[PDB]
Amino acid sequence: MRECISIHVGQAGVQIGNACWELYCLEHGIQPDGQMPSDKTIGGGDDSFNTFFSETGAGKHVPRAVFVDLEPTVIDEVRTGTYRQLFHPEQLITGKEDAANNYARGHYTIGKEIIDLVLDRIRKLADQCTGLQGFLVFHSFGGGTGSGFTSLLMERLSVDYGKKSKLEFSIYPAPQVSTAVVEPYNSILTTHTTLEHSDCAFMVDNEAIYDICRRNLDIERPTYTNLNRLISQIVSSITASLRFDGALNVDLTEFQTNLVPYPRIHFPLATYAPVISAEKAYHEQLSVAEITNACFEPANQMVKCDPRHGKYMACCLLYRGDVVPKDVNAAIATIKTKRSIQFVDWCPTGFKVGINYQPPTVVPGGDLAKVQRAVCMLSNTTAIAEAWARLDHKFDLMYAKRAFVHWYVGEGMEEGEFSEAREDMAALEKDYEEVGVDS
Amino acid sequence: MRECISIHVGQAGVQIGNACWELYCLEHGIQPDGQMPSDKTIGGGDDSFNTFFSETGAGKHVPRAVFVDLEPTVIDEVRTGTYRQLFHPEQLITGKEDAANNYARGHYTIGKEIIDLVLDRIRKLADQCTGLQGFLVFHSFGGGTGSGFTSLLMERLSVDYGKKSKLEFSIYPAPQVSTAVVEPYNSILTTHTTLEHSDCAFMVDNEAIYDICRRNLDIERPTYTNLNRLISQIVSSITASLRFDGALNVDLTEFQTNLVPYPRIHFPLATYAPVISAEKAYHEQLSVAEITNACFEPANQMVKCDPRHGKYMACCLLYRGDVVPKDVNAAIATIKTKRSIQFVDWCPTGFKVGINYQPPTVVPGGDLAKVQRAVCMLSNTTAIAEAWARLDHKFDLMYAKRAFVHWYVGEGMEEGEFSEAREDMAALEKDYEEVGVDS
Amino acid sequence: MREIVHIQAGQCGNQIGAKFWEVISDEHGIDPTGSYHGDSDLQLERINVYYNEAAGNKYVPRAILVDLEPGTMDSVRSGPFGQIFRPDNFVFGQSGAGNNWAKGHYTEGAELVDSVLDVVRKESESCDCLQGFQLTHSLGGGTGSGMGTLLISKIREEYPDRIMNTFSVVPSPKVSDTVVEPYNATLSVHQLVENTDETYCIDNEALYDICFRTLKLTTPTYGDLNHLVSATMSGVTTCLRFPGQLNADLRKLAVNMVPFPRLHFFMPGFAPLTSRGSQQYRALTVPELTQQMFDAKNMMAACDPRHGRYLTVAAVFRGRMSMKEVDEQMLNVQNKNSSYFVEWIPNNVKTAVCDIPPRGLKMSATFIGNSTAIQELFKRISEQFTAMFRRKAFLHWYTGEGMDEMEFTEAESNMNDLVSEYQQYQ
Amino acid sequence: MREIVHIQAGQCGNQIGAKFWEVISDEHGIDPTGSYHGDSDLQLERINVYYNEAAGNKYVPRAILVDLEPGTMDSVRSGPFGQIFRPDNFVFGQSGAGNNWAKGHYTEGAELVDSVLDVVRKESESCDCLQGFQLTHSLGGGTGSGMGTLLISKIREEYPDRIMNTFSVVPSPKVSDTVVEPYNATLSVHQLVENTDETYCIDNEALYDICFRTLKLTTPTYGDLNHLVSATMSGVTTCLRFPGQLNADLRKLAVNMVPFPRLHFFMPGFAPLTSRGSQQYRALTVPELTQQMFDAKNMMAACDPRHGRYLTVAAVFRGRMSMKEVDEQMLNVQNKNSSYFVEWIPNNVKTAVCDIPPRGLKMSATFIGNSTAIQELFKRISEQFTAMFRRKAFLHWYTGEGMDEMEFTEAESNMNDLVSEYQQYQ
Amino acid sequence: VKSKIGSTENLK
Ligand SMILES: Nc1nc2c(ncn2[C@@H]2O[C@H](COP(=O)(O)OP(=O)(O)OP(=O)(O)O)[C@@H](O)[C@H]2O)c(=O)[nH]1
Ligand SMILES: Nc1nc2c(ncn2[C@@H]2O[C@H](COP(=O)(O)OP(=O)(O)OP(=O)(O)O)[C@@H](O)[C@H]2O)c(=O)[nH]1
Ligand SMILES: Nc1nc2c(ncn2[C@@H]2O[C@H](COP(=O)(O)OP(=O)(O)O)[C@@H](O)[C@H]2O)c(=O)[nH]1
Ligand SMILES: Nc1nc2c(ncn2[C@@H]2O[C@H](COP(=O)(O)OP(=O)(O)O)[C@@H](O)[C@H]2O)c(=O)[nH]1
Ligand SMILES: [Mg+2]
Ligand SMILES: [Mg+2]
Repeated sequence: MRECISIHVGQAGVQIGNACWELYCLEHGIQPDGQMPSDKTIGGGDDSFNTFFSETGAGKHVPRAVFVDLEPTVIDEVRTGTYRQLFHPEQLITGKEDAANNYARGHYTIGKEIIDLVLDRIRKLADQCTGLQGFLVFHSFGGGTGSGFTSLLMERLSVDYGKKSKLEFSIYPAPQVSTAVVEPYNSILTTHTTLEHSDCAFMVDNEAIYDICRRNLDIERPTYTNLNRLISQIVSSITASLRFDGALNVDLTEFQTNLVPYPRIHFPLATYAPVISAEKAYHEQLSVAEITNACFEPANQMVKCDPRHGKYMACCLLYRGDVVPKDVNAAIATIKTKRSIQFVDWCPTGFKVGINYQPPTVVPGGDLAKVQRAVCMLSNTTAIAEAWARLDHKFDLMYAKRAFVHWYVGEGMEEGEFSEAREDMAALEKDYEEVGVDS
Repeated sequence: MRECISIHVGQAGVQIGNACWELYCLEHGIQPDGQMPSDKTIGGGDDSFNTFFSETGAGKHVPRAVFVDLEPTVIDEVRTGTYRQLFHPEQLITGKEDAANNYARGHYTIGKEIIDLVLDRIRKLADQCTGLQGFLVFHSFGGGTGSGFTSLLMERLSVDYGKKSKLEFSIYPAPQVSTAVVEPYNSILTTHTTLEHSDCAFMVDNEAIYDICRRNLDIERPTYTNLNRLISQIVSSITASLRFDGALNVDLTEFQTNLVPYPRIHFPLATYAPVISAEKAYHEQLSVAEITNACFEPANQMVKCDPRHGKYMACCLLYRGDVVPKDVNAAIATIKTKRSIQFVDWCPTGFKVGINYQPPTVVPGGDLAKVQRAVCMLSNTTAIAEAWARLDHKFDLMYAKRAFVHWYVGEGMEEGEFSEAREDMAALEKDYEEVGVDS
Repeated sequence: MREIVHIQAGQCGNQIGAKFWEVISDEHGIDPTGSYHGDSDLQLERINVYYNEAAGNKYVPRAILVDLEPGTMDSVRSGPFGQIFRPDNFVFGQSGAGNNWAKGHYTEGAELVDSVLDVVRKESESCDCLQGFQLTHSLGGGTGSGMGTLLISKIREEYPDRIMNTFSVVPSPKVSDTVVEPYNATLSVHQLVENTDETYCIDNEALYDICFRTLKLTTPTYGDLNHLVSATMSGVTTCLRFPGQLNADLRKLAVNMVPFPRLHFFMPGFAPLTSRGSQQYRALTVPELTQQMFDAKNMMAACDPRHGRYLTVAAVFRGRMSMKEVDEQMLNVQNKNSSYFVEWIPNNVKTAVCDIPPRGLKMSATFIGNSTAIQELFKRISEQFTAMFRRKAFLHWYTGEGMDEMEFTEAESNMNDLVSEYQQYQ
Repeated sequence: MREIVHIQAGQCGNQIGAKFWEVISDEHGIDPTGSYHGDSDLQLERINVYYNEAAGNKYVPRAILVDLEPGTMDSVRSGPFGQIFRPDNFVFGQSGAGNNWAKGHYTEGAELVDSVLDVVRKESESCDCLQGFQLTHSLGGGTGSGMGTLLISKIREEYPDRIMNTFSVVPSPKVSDTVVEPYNATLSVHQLVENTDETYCIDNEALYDICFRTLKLTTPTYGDLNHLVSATMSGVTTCLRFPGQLNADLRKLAVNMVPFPRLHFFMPGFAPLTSRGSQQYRALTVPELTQQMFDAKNMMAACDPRHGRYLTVAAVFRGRMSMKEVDEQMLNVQNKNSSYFVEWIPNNVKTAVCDIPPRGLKMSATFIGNSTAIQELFKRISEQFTAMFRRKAFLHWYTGEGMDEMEFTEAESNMNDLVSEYQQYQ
Repeated sequence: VKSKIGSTENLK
């Protein structure tokens, strides 16, 4: 009835997709080979998981996902792993050479070789839908494929579909921790090119999740798997309203309607609570008010920034499980009372509420404790202007010397595109400065 | 309905807290792991012990306590001991280096590193309360953390909460017995800084409890555990009116109302009776009059001073167990008749009476005998002026030579703070001299 | 004789309508399968007001379900009493509203309104004498606000002389459940004030206050708020279904309640409401019903009636009562508290007494107050709308669907004119 | 006909009121569940004086519980007869009084008085003819003194012509139970002497003296002192509930007892009071009741009436008696002991005879004496207040809550003026 | 040194 297509671009996208699809199969009881042990009805019915899983053959559920990568390493990890029989063999699309953390490669040189194949696969998936709401694109800014090919695919999908919601789950470049030396270039170019072709891009940060795993989960040494599982919990909290009925449902279009005040400001920060280990779970009364208050703690934000340095323009609180709406009402009123949580004057109604019935599902061998309820906050705040200014300063420092510029110019990039992207980023910084002014 | 938060700062505070929470779990039947064998009602009810224990999970009671220390030794004794599963794992707050009996360290240098964490924990505890009456801060004067960090926390709590009662249980420096060489410095600085930020500070003394254990309990060689258990009995007698119903109830605010005549004189002396061993318990008729008279014996005061050298400004008698109020009336009249018990002329009504129904609970393996009734006296008398003058003389002797002053100056202390504290202590001595003058 | 067509649009509208049909089927003895298993002839004497008889001794609710997303309809169809509705009346699209008034009113609701109106006309043709329509919807969402206002306009054009009743859930004064509630609320009022006969203002804030302070409910879900709203809905049209000493149907209620064509926004109430513990300590008398009805803390709209003055008051009682006692209580209320009534209307309160109490009660009474204190709701909505519109916040989401700034300006002007009128008569 | 609203405030007030309602429910045959299981029609003939009938053959005490701390209310609700009160009448805050008149009168009592008065007005609206109110409280504490005086002021403003009775526990002359009793007592008298119609002075010292010397109780708890106070409370209003040869309700008692508007502070008493051992040795005759009533060692106020002179005397008898014997005993008392009565009032004693004795007794009689010897209490309180105020002892606890020194000076002046009047008429 | 509490401010 209502379908959603997930697109996983780059290594980060594919790994987060592995985590998300493990969590989906756990929540819906789908075996790793697509079979269902309680498969009483075959060939129809509801079975609300038709949003992400399509019924094929006789008693097999195939994810509505396209995995895209330019090198075969990660997709081959997928092709020979636990869920090799889950995905359609043609949904796992690979090139032959990586983008080498080069936006120019993944956008012009290499992305042009498989963009048509990816779009044809996406078209084949979309033709099997009757109520396709939108797409979910998982990627990272500071990467190669996940930046250049992500922007190219966003442009092509904006051309082909147009009015379908285009949501992104992006790994924002951390302010201190980093992987690539040329992350500012790729991040600025991606932001410039995919800005007007995206509806809502959810921001997460590896450094903030590191800090959350250290402080809250009591994990001194987490790997990328723990980060991927937490991001998967966030994704499941976002899509649970589609996959499960609740007291107050929120489809995907309501996110872009409620969280995006202006067409150029669509970067809401992800936040999840409660995130606690199993040891301290027995010593806390995880009430609605406690989790609602923990959602606004500066130490619990999934992006390394300080919300107290800015104002909230739009906030979305998605509750799950044993949640009473009166308690949500009271907790949000208490939040509005606090003077340390500043909202813009031009948004007197600042919250959007969603309440589901399905409690969070514990992944076997996971980190998070079994809780009765959880809240995922998607807040659009002006505090991300500081992160954008930091990225702009790094970009300026690297570009004033023309460092690494030849690596992009020799791949089909015209040098003026750097200047154009930088001017647009300055304009975006001015946008964020202007919306934060009370008048 | 009515909640009280206990704060245990420093080694003395944490050990007295261990004793007090053992006694609380014994009185309310709570198992060391927070479970209750008679847990018939889960998730609500009364169960009057909600004042100190919060219902979390399903059938687990967590103490409303924050343990603060700068070194991990004592808190690690707590974390691996009998009650490791009783406390919330985040309520046990530790630094990494001790204050080294230096007020300057624990107040400026080291206390600034965890004061925000302690205050955030206290805020999280206070937000779970609906009728929070006040705080109980356990510490010692002549220490490090328990002096500097105690004063810092008192200031911060006076700023944050303001109108909540702030009661202290402090180990007053003994006149002859001592542990640290620089106890006068820390004591004077603590008294100066926390004077205007405290509502009522209960005084106990290790030397007086030594003498009580020698004479009354017939214990020639008591350790710190016996002292901690006697102090825990005093604390339980103080909080029993909140934790149990009686013929005449006394909440925490009534103490500061009845015992503090002037804002700068809030040092009432603790006194407990009967304190007898099990051997001589069979040979005494522990009537109300006998215990009421024993409470005013100079040899039974928990502070090494002579009440006959001063006058009583306010007295509070808290009775427990098989207590008939007519007998309390008659015994207090007899006390008022005696000319050796002098009261100030400006306080014609000198007593405040509280009668509870719950008799004292015997700690298994304890020292005190099982009695049918007991009386805890909290008397504000001018006899403590002699102890303050003794501390002032020690401070002057040490400060005239500038001994140990560099140890504080090099830690952020300005040398003028010593002179300011000494001037304020002289003013306090003059206050005590003035209130004792009949006119 | 008189028959009603029920239309429920939106997620909130569908939930409230499902609870309403549960309550109505319980009142008339209709089990979840449509079979009649009552015990009184009065249950079948006037059952055709809400039920079409499908030959075979089964009754089908004359209800039409409207939504732009099939999820709420699936939940309604699968739940209890979900098998009682006619399968042809589940008229839904596939796109979804997205809490956008522009979308749900000009694109998706416009694509679906033709089928919805076909179903509406089919239901209207099967009646002997159409009394009017009832719309159950919320003013904060996209399907509710836009779709319901579109349907109201269409039906008012097709049926200009029928009773158009709407039971609108209005935005709350403390916590909004949608970031763009001011826009949708203003654009919906701009149509409601023009096309409806009477609108009942229901606010979830006041419902939570009732459930907590009065009913002493620790964990009230929407299953209880919707039950209160359904009790109100059933009490409104009780004179059309069961006999009584003094009857007052929808037309006469609208006549007595609306003095001027634009002032038709009411504050519903209900009594008695008691917790289970305090139930054994309260005697149930007509003075008790009267005292609990005219109570500011009992209003289902989050507007204190003590800040305004009553224009007209409806008090529909149910159960065996005395006309004299009810009239004496109404007169005592009017005399002792005369400062809350407009001086230019004598005998503000119009009463009605039905002989059949609600299920399980000895007697009850539904309060319908038309107070000038409702201007607080519109003032707050207009302030929020202006604050958001001066900066074009979320405005592109509505201008990209076919709207312009002129329409928002006209809606704001109409809202402010309604405010000015309500203040003029105070 | 006549109805009374009972208000109990404070810990002491709540304890005395719980015992009072136990005794009253025993007198009217109302079991702890509210059901009636009496054996005489007179028990139900005038039961509406204290009880509202909640339809269902259950009666609810017309009582309102007030406190600033929920502990005493929890103890009252959990104990015996705790299930008989209406759950809506437990009006309590969360802060607590702390034995501070300034706090309980200006901050916490001021925050709670609105809800308390809402409950009071709701209880008053349910009566046919409101006779008056009774306040049970103590003058030494914070909730009792401040909250009760605030409520008395509010109700006196709202109901200026109703009977305002207070049963105040006054500070003791030997042992105070609160260090700041003089301040609270003076600040409470400053309001009581201005707003109340009659105040009964009860002192725990005299109650202990009674329980020890007369009742020979080795271990008397408050369960016995409160029972004596409740016996007095029940004997005061026995003419409003049961028939008798000579009736005297609250209004006529206040008329006969208060000669001048400010001299309305009484010394209650009770007879017979005997131990179980001496019970078989005492003949119960009207002269014995008369002898035990006019006895200095039997006064419930710790003030020797032999140090003053009686202005007016009320003697409400209960049980089958002879008018002639009672009148002869009163006349003998007035004639033989004429030096203790004011010469400017002839026939000081006003009597009343009820036909129904208390539970278990053949007959009894309640003593209500308005003696000038009560000036000793006020002189002692004023001396202690001056001794504490000359040094500003505990004064910051009251000035930090909104009070000033001018208010203490005015309260002291009013206390001393009351003392001067009582001495003037002696 | 002077005292700080006003115990004698209104000794009247
Ligand atoms: N949270 C999270 N982040 C990841 C994960 N894997 C990679 N990243 C982030 O991705 C960023 C680098 O971009 P990649 O996705 O690895 O590069 P790519 O998309 O494969 O593009 P190429 O350069 O062509 O390989 C780093 O900053 C990482 O923090 C993951 O499993 N979880
Ligand atoms: N009654 C009692 N007193 C104690 C106990 N432990 C320590 N003290 C007293 O505490 C005083 C010293 O202060 P401490 O509390 O040990 O020092 P601290 O608070 O840990 O601060 P640091 O100097 O930084 O370690 C000594 O005079 C002891 O008499 C105890 O268990 N019971
Ligand atoms: N009384 C009641 N109100 C509801 C219910 N569901 C949602 N609401 C309210 O309606 C508003 C949401 O609008 P909604 O009708 O769900 O959006 P729509 O589907 O586009 O019409 C929120 O402010 C909710 O408080 C319900 O079941 N009962
Ligand atoms: N007769 C009687 N007197 C009491 C009782 N409880 C307390 N008192 C007296 O009342 C005084 C205490 O005041 P209290 O009412 O408890 O303080 P409050 O709660 O602030 O009003 C003391 O002097 C007690 O002697 C009781 O149950 N019966
Ligand atoms: Mg790669
Ligand atoms: Mg230490």
